[PDB]
Amino acid sequence: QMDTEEVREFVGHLERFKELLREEVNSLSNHFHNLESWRDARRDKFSEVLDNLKSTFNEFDEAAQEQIAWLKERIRVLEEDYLE
Amino acid sequence: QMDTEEVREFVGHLERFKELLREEVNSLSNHFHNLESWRDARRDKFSEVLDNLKSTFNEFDEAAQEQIAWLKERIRVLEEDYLEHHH
Repeated sequence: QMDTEEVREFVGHLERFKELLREEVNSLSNHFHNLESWRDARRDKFSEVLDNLKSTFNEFDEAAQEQIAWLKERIRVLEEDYLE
Repeated sequence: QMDTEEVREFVGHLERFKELLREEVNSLSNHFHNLESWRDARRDKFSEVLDNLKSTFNEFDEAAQEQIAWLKERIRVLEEDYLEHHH
């Protein structure tokens, strides 16, 4: 008894969120790796912070994709049931 | 040793990223909490996943905030040292 249009828009949001953040963290990571003139203990510490963010992203990407997969199928089931 | 323009441009990117991350997670969370019709154990689980995502992003935000401040101040100090070396 979900409102499947309501849920469809959230699914789309979650997909775009994952896509955008992947591209933005990849861009930031590439820039950081290319940054030649910052080399000290604080740079090393920040490298770990960025590693942790990537790990966090991956964990969330997995959790989100599993919800997306389920929600898209549930929307189909419910809409089919509603029409039939 | 820093090329201050190279570092400044990284700082700018980090600042933009930090602010995008905050805005995007808030938008996602607010949308999720505005959903009226998804109510089940999967929703409950995802609510905690989202709360924890925000928590982790807040950790990153503070770490990024402090790195930005340190780098900006280091640039200032290095620029003033350069000027002093010519005094």
